[PDB]
Amino acid sequence: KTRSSRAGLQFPVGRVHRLLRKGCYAERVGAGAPVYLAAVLEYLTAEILELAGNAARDNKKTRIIPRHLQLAVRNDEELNKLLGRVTIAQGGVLPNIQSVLLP
Amino acid sequence: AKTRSSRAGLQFPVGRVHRLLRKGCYAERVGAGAPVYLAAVLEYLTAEILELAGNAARDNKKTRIIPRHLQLAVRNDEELNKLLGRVTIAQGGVLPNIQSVLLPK
Amino acid sequence: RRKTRKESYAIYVYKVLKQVHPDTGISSKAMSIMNSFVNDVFERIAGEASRLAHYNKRSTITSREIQTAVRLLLPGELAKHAVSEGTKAVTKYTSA
Amino acid sequence: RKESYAIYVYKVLKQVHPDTGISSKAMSIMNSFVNDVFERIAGEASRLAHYNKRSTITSREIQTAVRLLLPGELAKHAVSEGTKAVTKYTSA
Amino acid sequence: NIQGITKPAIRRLARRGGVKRISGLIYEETRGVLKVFLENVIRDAVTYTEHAKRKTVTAMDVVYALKRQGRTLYGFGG
Amino acid sequence: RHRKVLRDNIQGITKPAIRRLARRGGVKRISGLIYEETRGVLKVFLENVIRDAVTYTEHAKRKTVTAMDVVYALKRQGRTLYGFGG
Amino acid sequence: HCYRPGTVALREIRRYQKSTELLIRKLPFQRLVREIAQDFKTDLRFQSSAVMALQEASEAYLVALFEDTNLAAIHAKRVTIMPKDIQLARRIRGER
Amino acid sequence: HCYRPGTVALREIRRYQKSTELLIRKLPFQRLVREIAQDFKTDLRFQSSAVMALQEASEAYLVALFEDTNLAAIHAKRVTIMPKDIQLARRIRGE
DNA sequence: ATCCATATCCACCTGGTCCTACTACCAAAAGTGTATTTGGAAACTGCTCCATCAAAAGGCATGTTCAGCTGGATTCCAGCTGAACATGCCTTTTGATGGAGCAGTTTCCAAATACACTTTTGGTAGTAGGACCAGGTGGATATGGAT
DNA sequence: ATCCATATCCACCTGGTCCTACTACCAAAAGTGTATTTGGAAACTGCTCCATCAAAAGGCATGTTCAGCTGGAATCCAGCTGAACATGCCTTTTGATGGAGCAGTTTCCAAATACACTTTTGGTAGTAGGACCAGGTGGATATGGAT
Ligand SMILES: [Cl-]
Ligand SMILES: [Cl-]
Ligand SMILES: [Cl-]
Ligand SMILES: [Cl-]
Ligand SMILES: [Mn+2]
Ligand SMILES: [Mn+2]
Ligand SMILES: [Mn+2]
Ligand SMILES: [Mn+2]
Ligand SMILES: [Mn+2]
Ligand SMILES: [Mn+2]
Ligand SMILES: [Mn+2]
Ligand SMILES: [Mn+2]
Ligand SMILES: [Mn+2]
Ligand SMILES: [Mn+2]
Ligand SMILES: [Mn+2]
Ligand SMILES: [Mn+2]
Ligand SMILES: [Mn+2]
Ligand SMILES: [Mn+2]
Ligand SMILES: [Mn+2]
Ligand SMILES: [Mn+2]
Ligand SMILES: [Mn+2]
Ligand SMILES: [Mn+2]
Ligand SMILES: [Mn+2]
Repeated sequence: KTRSSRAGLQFPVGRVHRLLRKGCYAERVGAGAPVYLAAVLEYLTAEILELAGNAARDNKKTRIIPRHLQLAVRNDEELNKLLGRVTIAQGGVLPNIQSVLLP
Repeated sequence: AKTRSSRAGLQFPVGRVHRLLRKGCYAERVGAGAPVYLAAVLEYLTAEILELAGNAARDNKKTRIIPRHLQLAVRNDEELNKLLGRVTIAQGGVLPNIQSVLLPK
Repeated sequence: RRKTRKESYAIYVYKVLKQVHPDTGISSKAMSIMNSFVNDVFERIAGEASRLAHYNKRSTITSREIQTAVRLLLPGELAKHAVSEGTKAVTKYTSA
Repeated sequence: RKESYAIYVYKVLKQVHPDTGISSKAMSIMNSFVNDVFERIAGEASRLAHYNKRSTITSREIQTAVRLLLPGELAKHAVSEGTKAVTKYTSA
Repeated sequence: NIQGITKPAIRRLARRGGVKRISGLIYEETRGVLKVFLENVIRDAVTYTEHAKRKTVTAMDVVYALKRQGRTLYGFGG
Repeated sequence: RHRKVLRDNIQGITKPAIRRLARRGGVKRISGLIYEETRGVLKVFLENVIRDAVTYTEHAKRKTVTAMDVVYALKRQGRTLYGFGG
Repeated sequence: HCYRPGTVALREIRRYQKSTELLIRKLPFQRLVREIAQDFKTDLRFQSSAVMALQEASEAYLVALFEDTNLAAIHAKRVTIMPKDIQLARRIRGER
Repeated sequence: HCYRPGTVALREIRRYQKSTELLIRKLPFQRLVREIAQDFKTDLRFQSSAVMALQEASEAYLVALFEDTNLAAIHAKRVTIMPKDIQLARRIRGE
């Protein structure tokens, strides 16, 4: 029996614990910290994968490519802020022509 | 016997830098050389800053360095301004600079 | 000759993918981007929690530090939803 | 008790401008500057050790970190002072 | 209390910035910008205050909040 | 093991390529000097990044610049990149 | 009279660029931060140096923003800053 | 001959803003990277994905910079980006 | 070129804010000496992938011509904003002072670490085999623009 | 409104590419149980400094009036840049090879840690003593601009 399923999570609690102590963030790491952090990570990936899946469906696709992630995060105010200093390789940009340049 | 600072010929503390590296969890271990190198770099940087700031203090006919002198020193040295480009010195003001657009005539 | 076992987050984000869109795939490059995103958010949260502990003269990263770190880093609703998921998973884990 | 870099900042100040004092707030800015650069170099070195699967922070990691952080002339002068200090330290 | 910033105060800040003429619609704009600034930094500050289980916002809380905003401040500790 | 001398390769960043990049940025009309300016800009951008990259390389006592060196360089520059590692 | 429009202005530019004092009155600012903070947690107190630090950071940020704003106005070949200049600045700085 | 000056440019905007492919030629970019890197340290080889990473980073940076530049031109009541625009954008960015 | 009205600056002075200095006290820090542990440098080498070569095809860069509309120069004036002033309201100041609460100290146990033994798992690997994405051709339909 | 010329687009396919899917091996996580260690929660509380209420004094905010000049609207045209087009080069693509140099494994030893015992130090708090500068004061002189 794993702690992930005990925490009701798909993301790995054990790996998050070890990786947590392998970076030296503090002398000690309580047992709730990796559960909480793995839960937050799983939630964020769920969110981005959801919006990106909508993106792939919008452009009648069957699998998510980096462009779909780009449209997903750039069209969500909050994800766009969280990844405001991030560059998604092969993501492209959003369609946006400043109005004064239009006919 | 002698402080490890004297072994490296330094005014900055070697033992303290070694302890703060020890407790910063920057790694499991730190070699004996790293704290004296870091102390040396720190002492050098403070020496440069205090030098330029001292110049700025004498220029305004002043005995003691106040924050404005530090701000003038940093903002007039390209290198230190770059190093402190995202740092705000309290009570430091700005460099006297009027854009050459709204000047006389 | 016993190549370095490189660990990813790929199989987990794949599980989460089929839970939310069971018919959509993900390209290898988009997966790599997902792993980069997870390791990134991990480093930012764990870094903030570390700074909190050091700021309060503490040597333990509790789930509390993770929580207020999440509140510091994530914007608006994301923070509140993430915090709620963190509290639920912790209570369930301490429930068994 | 509260630790500061103040007395060493003053030692270097008299070493470089013997007749120049320093106001208390300016000294506090100096201590914040030292703590800041300390955390930047130490963090850069920590990441450097992590990227190469190493457990120790040598003076070498500090050096590469300094080359990453300091701009140009500051980087070479500071590298110079540092390696000078470590060599003079190990000769005794 | 956002109206507290008396238009001469804005004008002085702008003079230190190096401006010569100021539009009549600059003052409320500056009010808004200062508002969102103080909202962000103060929010982070009192988050640090809450984590310490205190009721007084320290100078160090403001220093940490500013530091994570990318606006490091010398002159008050840290 | 003789290699040719690399010089003037900034002109390989053609005026067409700079036009394309401007179009993706939504630029409609481009003055004739932009191109050189662009290259100048591009040059410094690369220089900085590449410095840090090879620095990491030199610290690892390697001779090949890895994608991870570029990713660490970019992350330090405050331009985090997803899709090549990390 | 005695002076044409905009020379006392430059006189003030030099006056306040020479000096370091804070330019917003301290109590109205302190009231402002007390109000803004009252909406995150109630019954809060501030160290004097905390309010002072907030004022230093706020006035520094605003002065730099007025520098970039002035640059934006001059770029449109005007000498009077307008809210479009502040917004263009904050947009290029990434604050939008 | 048919379309008036400008509309083909809007077509190219919609086009390159719809896609993700890199827009600088691959081999000229690789040669530029090796020239620049050759001035920092001799005998430096590259993983191919390192040159690809540098290209992705470079083109993202330049595209964002062109967006800010366009904003600056429009702020000056023009539709043509000029060096003064790029310089104002990089200056306000703190570059 | 003349002159008036301020604004500016240099010299000297004086009270108090602010420094340094010097004493003592001392917990914590830093150094020393002794013993055990281990990270990672050296040496060897298996083998991934990087550099380089050739060859050939056409995608796309280059160089030119031509003209459309854009930027930048000029002119004008409506009204916006800066200058100056009188009034008088607040901010500042500083003073005393309850007392909230930050922070120092101590007790002590829930929780974290250490270690050893047992399963479970996640990569890496190869091989099979399908979905699906890219791109080529063709043939409606739209749409920018010339009429 | 008419209609030409060209771009856009939708519907399919089909070649090869790139993803999921099987079995299997398996060091290295990851779990588990035991025993041992301790970080910091709780509880108490002594001292700091934060909030508040008072009381003047004038610095500076507010509101107004009034005039200069700046922004923005309109008009004009040189010429800069976009669109199109012909030419051909040099990038892209495929494929192969030699070997640099990355990265895995073993040996070993220099350097790091662990721990106790000793010596030094920074730093905290009072308490003396002095210079440095902030803010006037005075009167010389430069400055902006209206004659
Ligand atoms: Cl070392
Ligand atoms: Cl915990
Ligand atoms: Cl406006
Ligand atoms: Cl220009
Ligand atoms: Mn239950
Ligand atoms: Mn060269
Ligand atoms: Mn006196
Ligand atoms: Mn070993
Ligand atoms: Mn026009
Ligand atoms: Mn008029
Ligand atoms: Mn109490
Ligand atoms: Mn498995
Ligand atoms: Mn498809
Ligand atoms: Mn297609
Ligand atoms: Mn097929
Ligand atoms: Mn304890
Ligand atoms: Mn004008
Ligand atoms: Mn013409
Ligand atoms: Mn070899
Ligand atoms: Mn001492
Ligand atoms: Mn004075
Ligand atoms: Mn006088
Ligand atoms: Mn005159």
